[PDB]
Amino acid sequence: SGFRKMAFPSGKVEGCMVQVTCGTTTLNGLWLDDVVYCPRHVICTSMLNPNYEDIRKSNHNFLVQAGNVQLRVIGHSMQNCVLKLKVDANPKTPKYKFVRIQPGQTFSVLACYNGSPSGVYQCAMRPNFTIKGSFLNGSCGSVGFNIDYDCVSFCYMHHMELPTGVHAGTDLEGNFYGPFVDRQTAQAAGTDTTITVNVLAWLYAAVINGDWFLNRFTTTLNDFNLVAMKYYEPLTQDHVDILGPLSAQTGIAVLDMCASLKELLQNGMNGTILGSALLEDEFTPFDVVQCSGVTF
Amino acid sequence: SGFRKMAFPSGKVEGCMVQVTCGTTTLNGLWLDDVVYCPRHVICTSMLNPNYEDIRKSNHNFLVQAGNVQLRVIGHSMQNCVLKLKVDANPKTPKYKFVRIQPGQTFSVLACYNGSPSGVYQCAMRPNFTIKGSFLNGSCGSVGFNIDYDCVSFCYMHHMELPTGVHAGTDLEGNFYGPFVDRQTAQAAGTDTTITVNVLAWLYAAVINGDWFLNRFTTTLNDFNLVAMKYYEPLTQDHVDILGPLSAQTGIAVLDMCASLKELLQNGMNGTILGSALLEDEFTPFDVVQCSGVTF
Ligand SMILES: O=C1CN(CCOc2cc(Cl)cc(-c3cc(-c4c[nH]c(=O)[nH]c4=O)cn(-c4cccnc4)c3=O)c2)CCN1
Ligand SMILES: O=C1CN(CCOc2cc(Cl)cc(-c3cc(-c4c[nH]c(=O)[nH]c4=O)cn(-c4cccnc4)c3=O)c2)CCN1
Repeated sequence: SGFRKMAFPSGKVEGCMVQVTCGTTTLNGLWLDDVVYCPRHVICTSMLNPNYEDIRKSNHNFLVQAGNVQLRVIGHSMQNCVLKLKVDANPKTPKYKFVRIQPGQTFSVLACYNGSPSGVYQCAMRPNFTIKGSFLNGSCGSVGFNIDYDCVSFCYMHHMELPTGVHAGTDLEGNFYGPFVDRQTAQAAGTDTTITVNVLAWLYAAVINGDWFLNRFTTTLNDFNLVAMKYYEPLTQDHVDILGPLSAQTGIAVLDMCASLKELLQNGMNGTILGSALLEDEFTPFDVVQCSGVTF
Repeated sequence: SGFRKMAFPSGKVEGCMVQVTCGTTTLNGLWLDDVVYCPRHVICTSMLNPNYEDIRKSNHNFLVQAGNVQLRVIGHSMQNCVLKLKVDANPKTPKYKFVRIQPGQTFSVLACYNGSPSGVYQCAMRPNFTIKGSFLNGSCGSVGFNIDYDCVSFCYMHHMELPTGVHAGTDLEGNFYGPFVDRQTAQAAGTDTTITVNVLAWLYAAVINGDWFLNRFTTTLNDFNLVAMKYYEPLTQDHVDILGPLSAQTGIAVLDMCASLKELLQNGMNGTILGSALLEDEFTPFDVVQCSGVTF
């Protein structure tokens, strides 16, 4: 019983975190096999308008740090906005792949400073391709991940905080989420929306755990999106399908839960669900399927 | 920027989790040096009223499981409600101690099934000595911990879920938090209260991160506890003292923040703080001092 914002165990990722120094700038890097991944803005100084291709550095200009042992850069390259440092092969490398996630998907974040992990928490790729993270200076290079069976699927590396306090970064192959670029120019987070399918999944979690917000109506998929728009991401057929298992375990049809969400949006909560006074949207259907016990 | 429910990295604890089987019952155990700690109710069958001292088992009756390698019990004893299994010495043992925490203190929980970690989350020892955890069957033996410098301070082992859905367990030396006992008899969680000093710490976090709820009044410590009682744990001088650093970093005196909390309790929120629509009370002052960057 209960329901918590739950991160994957961070152990297989702690063994990969390292320090990357270049000049005066130090940030975090990720050590997988003999390659070290980190944000390319680690070669930067001033930054107002860097031409990153601008070839002026040597291998021996990058100091890598794996605890106390110092690593030796033997080759370097740049892939998109990520720097890849070949070094003379981490024994603690797990099974891992790099994946680029869709907005609305969740992951765990291992926040790190000077290559030393500090904490772990959950968050979602918002529909506007920012993440509401928790990051201070020197956190760049912290990564976000999911763990499936025994495989670490890396999906985020932190690069940047925006003026509204949310965060932007890239997949592990260096492609930013959103329209953001790694330079010190004005860039704002776009208008955000609420992740409907995830709110719905969370209502099913509330039901699985034994809880008032239900009602007797239904709605059409179209009529539901009409109301949602007024407050929320349109809900697709594929969303309905994805909510399938949760609907069968609970015997509440997807479109009945939508009618419930409709009412909750129209009348407010009048006073909490799973310990929350607002509609949470950072649990996926997969995340909810914690109520069942999946380990790794 | 940002503020999240943040767990310690769970890596130093994942290396300690094992399986403990006795008869038909399997649960989780903790492997430190050559000793394996687990809930003593693992020797039980029926349970309506066990006399645990009742000596009838052999060493070879306990099957320990460290991944795939099977461990051999060479000695056993019982300390309070925890069983200690001597086995033929975990290479992955960290620096660790056992501490028994005061109510209102927070810790991370590594939820585990069949000795395999499943997830990590934060929670607090409630004033009624329960924890609002997230636990399914087979979670018994999962532990809760804090990490200071490089030392894992274990403070909780899970034993039991109560009918209201909250959870009860022991320190790692087997002493239950609260008046609970490990047998299948009627036992209810007592009336709970809100952890005032932690609400206050969270308001300071809101201020550190740049946020409306402040006002110009003050209050006496006595006058504050008067109002709190009507809604909250009395706030002591020692609490005020503990809030010292946060008050100096922000330039808002403790008793000014209390006046703010007074107003917030009297008038509600009128519509969120740090992404929450209710007054959060599972961050300590220490936890808030994430806004500063402490790693381990
Ligand atoms: O309008 C706007 C205005 N912004 C201007 C600021 O531009 C950038 C661009 C880029 Cl590529 C990176 C950063 C950035 C660098 C560093 C950093 C620098 N040096 C070190 O040695 N260690 C470090 O960690 C840290 N953090 C940061 C701070 C707090 C939380 N999380 C990330 C950055 O955000 C900042 C752009 C967005 N849109
Ligand atoms: O009024 C009341 C009524 N209660 C009656 C129930 O009593 C107990 C007593 C004791 Cl000592 C332990 C449990 C208990 C055992 C097991 C368990 C059993 N066998 C296995 O093989 N694996 C397992 O995990 C699991 N969980 C449990 C379930 C869900 C979440 N987290 C913990 C228990 O809670 C239950 C007492 C409280 N107050």
